[PDB]
Amino acid sequence: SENRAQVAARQHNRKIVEQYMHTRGEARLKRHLLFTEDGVGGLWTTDSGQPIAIRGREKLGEHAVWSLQCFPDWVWTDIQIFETQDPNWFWVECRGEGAIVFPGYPRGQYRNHFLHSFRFENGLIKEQREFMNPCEQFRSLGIEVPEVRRDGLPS
Amino acid sequence: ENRAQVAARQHNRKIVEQYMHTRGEARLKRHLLFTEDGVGGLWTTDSGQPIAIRGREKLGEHAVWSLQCFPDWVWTDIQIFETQDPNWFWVECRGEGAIVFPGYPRGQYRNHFLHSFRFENGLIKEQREFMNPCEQFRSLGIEVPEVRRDGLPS
Ligand SMILES: O=C(c1ccccc1O)c1c(-c2ccc(O)cc2)sc2cc(O)ccc12
Ligand SMILES: O=C(c1ccccc1O)c1c(-c2ccc(O)cc2)sc2cc(O)ccc12
Repeated sequence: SENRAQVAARQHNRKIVEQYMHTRGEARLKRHLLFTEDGVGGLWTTDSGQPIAIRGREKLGEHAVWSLQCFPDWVWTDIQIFETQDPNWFWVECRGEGAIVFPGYPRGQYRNHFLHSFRFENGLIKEQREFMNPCEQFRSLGIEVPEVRRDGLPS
Repeated sequence: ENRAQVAARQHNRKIVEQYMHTRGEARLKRHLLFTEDGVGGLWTTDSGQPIAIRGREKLGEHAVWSLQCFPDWVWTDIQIFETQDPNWFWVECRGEGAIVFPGYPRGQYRNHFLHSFRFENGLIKEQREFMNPCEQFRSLGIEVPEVRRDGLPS
């Protein structure tokens, strides 16, 4: 029963995506338990143009400790979960917001729009990726954002 | 209800595929894939606000500009995602081409993109594209700031 197996996987995986997106506060310290042992998470949109990937359930648990310090009240909001034709692949559109307490920068407030990709293997997350506009993180840190000159562009 | 949803999803998928494969002079007619009041544009920009192109007529005018400033643009590595909403699709892809912006040196622009497509009565009501603007800055020779990482776990 291929269809029955796919339906069951999609239903379970959706529950894991929901749980991930609703994980807040001290529960963030256990969010890595939603991943496979070799699971990868992280931020795919950065100033360098390369992802910052956090590799392995153990490193993901270590990152959570840092995350609670530097984003102490972070929440995802406006959460819209998208199932796909692949029962093991979901997308989420949402916003996120919270204080940002990055080392060596003034404390700030960070808001952004996010897309998340979740790929599953055997009931847990194998790959999580988040995509945002880094310009908004720059603004939250007081970093000057470059501006494309629009004089010559239609408007 | 289910027959209607299946029919919508199958037709809408063909439109997404056509959009993503549209290149060259055919870009001048891509706006015909939209409703009269359809919206398209770039949701990730330096200002933090979208640059939305409102209405099928304005979309057709934007295509003319697009063919001048992105004269050979191609979408590659296209992955189309249907969803539980037969009228909502997402696409993960890359894009590449020359960038010829007014008052900047000619460059080569490459980026990773996500696209959202929402449909109404067989045509695109809302198209949005999401990318990392730092790569467009680099293509234009604009300096990209660097978040200092010394204090961050490595
Ligand atoms: O915000 C993050 C981040 C990274 C990965 C996962 C979640 C995040 O929020 C970040 C960096 C970072 C690197 C190492 C580390 O241990 C903690 C954070 S560097 C950097 C540069 C940018 O332009 C924009 C964001 C960032
Ligand atoms: O590239 C675009 C663009 C905008 C909308 C749809 C497709 C696009 O590719 C663009 C701008 C633009 C504005 C008016 C116009 O008529 C033509 C282009 S300004 C700007 C500033 C940024 O930081 C990054 C990108 C851009």
